[PDB]
Amino acid sequence: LLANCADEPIQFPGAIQPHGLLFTLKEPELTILQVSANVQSVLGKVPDQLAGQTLDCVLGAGWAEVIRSTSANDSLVDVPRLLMSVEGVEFEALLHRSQEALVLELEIQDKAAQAISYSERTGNMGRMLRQLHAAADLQTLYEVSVREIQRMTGYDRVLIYRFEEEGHGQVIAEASAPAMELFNGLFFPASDIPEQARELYRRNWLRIIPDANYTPVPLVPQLRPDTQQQLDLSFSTLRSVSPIHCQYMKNMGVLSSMSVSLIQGGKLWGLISCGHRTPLYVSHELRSACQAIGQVLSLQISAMEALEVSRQRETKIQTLQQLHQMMATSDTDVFDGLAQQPQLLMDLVGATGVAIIEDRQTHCYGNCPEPSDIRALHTWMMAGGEPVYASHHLSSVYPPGEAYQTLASGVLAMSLPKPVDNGVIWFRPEVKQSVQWSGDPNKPLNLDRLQPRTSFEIWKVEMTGIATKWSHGDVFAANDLRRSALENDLARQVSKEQQ
Amino acid sequence: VLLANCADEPIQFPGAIQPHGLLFTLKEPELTILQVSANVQSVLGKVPDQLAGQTLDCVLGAGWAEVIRSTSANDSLVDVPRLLMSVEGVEFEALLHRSQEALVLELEIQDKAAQAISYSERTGNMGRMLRQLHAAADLQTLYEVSVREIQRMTGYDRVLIYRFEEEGHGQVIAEASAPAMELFNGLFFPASDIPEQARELYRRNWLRIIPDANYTPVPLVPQLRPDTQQQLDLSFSTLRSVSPIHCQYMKNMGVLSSMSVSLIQGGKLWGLISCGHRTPLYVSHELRSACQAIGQVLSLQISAMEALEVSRQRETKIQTLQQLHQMMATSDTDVFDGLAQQPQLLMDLVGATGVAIIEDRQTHCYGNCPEPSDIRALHTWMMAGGEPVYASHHLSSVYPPGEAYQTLASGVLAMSLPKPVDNGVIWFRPEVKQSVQWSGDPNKPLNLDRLQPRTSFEIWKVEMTGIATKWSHGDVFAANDLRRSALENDLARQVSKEQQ
Ligand SMILES: *C/C=C1/C(=C/c2[nH]c(/C=C3[NH+]=C(/C=C4\NC(=O)C(C=C)=C4C)C(C)=C\3CCC(=O)O)c(CCC(=O)O)c2C)NC(=O)[C@H]1C
Ligand SMILES: *C/C=C1/C(=C/c2[nH]c(/C=C3[NH+]=C(/C=C4\NC(=O)C(C=C)=C4C)C(C)=C\3CCC(=O)O)c(CCC(=O)O)c2C)NC(=O)[C@H]1C
Repeated sequence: LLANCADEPIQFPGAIQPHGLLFTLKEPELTILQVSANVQSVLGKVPDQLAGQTLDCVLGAGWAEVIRSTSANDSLVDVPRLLMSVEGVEFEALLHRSQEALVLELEIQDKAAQAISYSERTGNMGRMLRQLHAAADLQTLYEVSVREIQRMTGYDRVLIYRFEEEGHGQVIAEASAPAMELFNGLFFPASDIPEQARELYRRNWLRIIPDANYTPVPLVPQLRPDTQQQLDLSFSTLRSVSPIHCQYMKNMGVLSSMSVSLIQGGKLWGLISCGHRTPLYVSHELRSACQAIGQVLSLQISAMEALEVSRQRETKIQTLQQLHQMMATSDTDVFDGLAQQPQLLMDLVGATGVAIIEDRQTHCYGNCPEPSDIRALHTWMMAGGEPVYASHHLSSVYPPGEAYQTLASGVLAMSLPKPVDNGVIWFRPEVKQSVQWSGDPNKPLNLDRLQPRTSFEIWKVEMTGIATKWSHGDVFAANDLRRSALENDLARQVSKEQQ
Repeated sequence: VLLANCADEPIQFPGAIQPHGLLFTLKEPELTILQVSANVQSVLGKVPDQLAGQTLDCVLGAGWAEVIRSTSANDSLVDVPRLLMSVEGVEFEALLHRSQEALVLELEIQDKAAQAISYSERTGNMGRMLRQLHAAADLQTLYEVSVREIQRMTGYDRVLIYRFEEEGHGQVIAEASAPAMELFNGLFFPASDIPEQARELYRRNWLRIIPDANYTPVPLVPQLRPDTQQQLDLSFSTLRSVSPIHCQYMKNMGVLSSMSVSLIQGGKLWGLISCGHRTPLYVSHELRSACQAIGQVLSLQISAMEALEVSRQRETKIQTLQQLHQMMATSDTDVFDGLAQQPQLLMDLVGATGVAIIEDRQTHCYGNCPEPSDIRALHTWMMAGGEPVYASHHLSSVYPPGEAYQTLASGVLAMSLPKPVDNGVIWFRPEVKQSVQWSGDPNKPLNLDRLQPRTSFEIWKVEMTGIATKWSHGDVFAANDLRRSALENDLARQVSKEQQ
């Protein structure tokens, strides 16, 4: 029943939001296949008679000719601005193709939207990129990015919601209006954004919901007279959203949303979420500018993540070189010579326990668990086959790890690729962390049709059995130590065979 | 030595500024004038000699001096907004920085043509430009759209993407030229065009503009600051006189205006977005900053797609690497012998036409292989460096005895296991005859007379021999992965042999 949250066909809602008009048409002659029901009020045209008719009937001859010229022999990926005044109401036109048919969306521009101009709100664009490149911290990047986005959009709340591996996400940047609830640092259940929503947003990197009280406007005819199926509004900005999400936004107290998908290597790294207490529409030009800001944000995040990884590598290079020098001139087994100086090995990874296993002898330094427990863990670790392994919560993946979770809640293990059972394990003790959640972690939904949770208060969750995160430099140091041990061990076996 | 004189001039201390602006180096607290450019005798009509030890209120007015004082007070001078002033009826754009405990303020003179140009329309397609940059799937597309946008905003006839090489010389990879204008696409340029001093300066200052090449430098009076009795360091000053040799070089090219943005990748001068105009024309500082931001985005996207290409090569070589690893694991012989069991797969792993496998006084050659003695001499030379892997596209350049077999093996990709036993795998690529294009005389960078830039700018063919096809990033990745697999398998075999 929880999994029902990821079963709705969001790609085929059969309706569009009332803030615009939709026209799915045949490509060559621009004959109308289906039209949204909103044309009974806007432009005053009956949607039933608008079947198998050219765009000239409703949109006028000149605008239809312009659309025909634009869509002819074009990939529809570099279409310029298209603003039309159709019976005195202004529309911004976007073109794409769903299934061998031309889908055209007319976003209705109100007087407030017309007053807003793309020049002044994007005048500080170059200064914003200069600040982005000049920022030396990720927090500075987030702060200036959400500040600029709030400046152009004008929304009360702007969030940077980064997703985790399991699905749930965390807010890391917050820019809120006065007397407005703060979600900085709060974790949210994965049910807020289902797998279907994430999959859709991996392709469409821009979504806007001006109002949460809107009544969806159905598409007539519902079935296309081409394949007798439902129109795929996957890349359509004029797509009705699930009513559960509207109720969720109402429960949060916001009535307008605007999200830009952040993509890093084809994965939904995070979302630039936005929130307004009152309905308000954002022009498509500003939305595209925010999308470009999001792509630049992802690029700079990747750049500084690589910078941090290289900084950790540089600060661990000296320790790695010292350990390599000790290993090369020990004349004993590689891990024995490594264990000759235990404190240096400890500070190489910053762990409080060292366990070195070499063919039925295990040596423990510092805060070390029971040797039998470490042996059982080690024989479990070789089953995966990975040369190195890092785990910040051993009890989560290793059920018998709860007994010694107070002593060893973080395990960083690395072993040489030889039949002899050998390896090096670093243990980090548990740190008691009160993770902050927005609402009930154990009650994501008010089971009644699914209903979003009404309560949005901060809950403390004392998450036990989790140690300090292993940094990228930590696993880099483990891998470099493994490589040095490989080289030195090969040298020793070759020399021993020679002599 | 005399050629090295190209990298000895003190460009950071020219002692003069270009006439298209005004310079004011001042004391920080009271904004008292330390030195002022000599151009104030014509602009604003002030004697530069009497303007010593005087506040900015004397020349710049009370309100503008107060604004500058407020801006420079308790500020890092890295986020200063626009500063436009109308000083005795002529407009200036003000830039602030600090050289040595003193406030350096540059007033770029904005002409009527510059005033007519607005930052809105020329940057209206900014978001579309970034969308095109991110949507481009090829480096050539990136270069094309980048130079197209930069030419659109700047209006210059020629725009070049000049990427530097390791040795200093660079190559143009993007070209956007006006009709009836000479093309430099694909041409190589000698390293003497941009000396080491210029590269070092541009590594810090990522924006340079020279509106005119016939300008007479305007000296700074007093020449020596009455603080340390030294010369003012105009390293980060846009109003800095350039070397006359560079002006003569630009005149020889036929251009009278230049505009370059430094491209930085990991703290290194990857390349320059060079520009060229046949007539003098000034570009406002706002458009120059926008072009600088475009250059930084260009570098970021270049790095992104370079990583993408490296990962694509890794992916397309993963299957071959896995097959070779499977063959290595179940051979029961020596690692390189089992590797040599299938020579064609090893060849197509790196796309080389010669394979040489060395294992303890036996060398096995497959395909186009040199003389075994030559390969042995090369191999004993290779272990001297100590690098686990080595890639060379021109062996004769670094290995003098490699000219004998340059027709057969001009590219060497070698990888060896870290053991006392002399073992290794070498891949040989044959020489490909390439006619490198140079702009002018490669053997005569300068017309030795003071150094004089070369007058001739015609295309010269240079048949560069002894150079094989470049080893790709995927090539060295495959070599390193093969080395790692050989390391793991060899350790397993020695451990098993010791056990039994
Ligand atoms: C089990 C079903 C539920 C549900 C489904 C659902 N939700 C969306 C859309 C979104 N939900 C979002 C979540 C947040 N908005 C915020 O402001 C914050 C944090 C402060 C969170 C975690 C977001 C960002 C979206 C995207 C839309 C937007 O607001 O821009 C969908 C997708 C609907 C569609 O695209 O048509 C679905 C199916 N959400 C729940 O919470 C439960 C009740
Ligand atoms: C041995 C001395 C010489 C000399 C010195 C020199 N040159 C510069 C400045 C530049 N030279 C550049 C070269 C090019 N411009 C182009 O258009 C092309 C290709 C089509 C090339 C290779 C460039 C780009 C610069 C930077 C300035 C600019 O044009 O934007 C300096 C630096 C002077 C200063 O910064 O004050 C110096 C010392 N150049 C020679 O060719 C010889 C004669």
